[PDB]
Amino acid sequence: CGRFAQSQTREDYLALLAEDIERDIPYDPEPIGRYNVAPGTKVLLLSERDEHLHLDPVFWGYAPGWWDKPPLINARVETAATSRMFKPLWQHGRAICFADGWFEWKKEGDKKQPFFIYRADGQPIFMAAIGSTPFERGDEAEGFLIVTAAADQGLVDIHDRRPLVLSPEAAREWMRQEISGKEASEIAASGCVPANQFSWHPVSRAVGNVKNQGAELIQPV
DNA sequence: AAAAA
Repeated sequence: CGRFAQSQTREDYLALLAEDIERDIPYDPEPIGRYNVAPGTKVLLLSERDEHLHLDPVFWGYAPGWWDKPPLINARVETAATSRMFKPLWQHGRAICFADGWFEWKKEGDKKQPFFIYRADGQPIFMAAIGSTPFERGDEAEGFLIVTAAADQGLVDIHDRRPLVLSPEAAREWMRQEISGKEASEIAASGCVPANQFSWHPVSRAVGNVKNQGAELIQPV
């Protein structure tokens, strides 16, 4: 899940999670309009602080000063709560990245075919994220990562990993500051949306190039 | 201290 789509209005996503009284997010009717969201860009990221939901543009990627590699973009759910690197983000930096769906490339010989993956019921997805707070500082090295899970049932046909997607109710509980890291692991386990709830279809190979941003990139070929 | 083109 190193690319996804985040194209609808803020309200299209937020309406499933919280009413205005729970937000500290200015109203904006403009569609976010991103059909091809890539690592290293800032991405609108949802989190909870001061008992309200906030939406900040956060660097997709995580590379601390002692990190000598390209920034990581994913954290494995099997070990993130335990990892020396990720445990602090699991404790303090939980967030939600909402999206329309995500892209994965199925390797077929030496060729790669992209797929777009989305909820069969038409709802947006709420991907579990962890990252470096305070999110609102706009850091360009220590941002957020998307938590991954082992691909299950049908998704294994495309790729061996998938984003950890939470139900709207679990997404809300995941973001709460007053729940512990062990509570968050319970929420991740019980709130995970199973693979049977997703559909997918091949898309244009044009999505490979981050310059391309058209609505057609999520349409079937 | 780990996991897209």
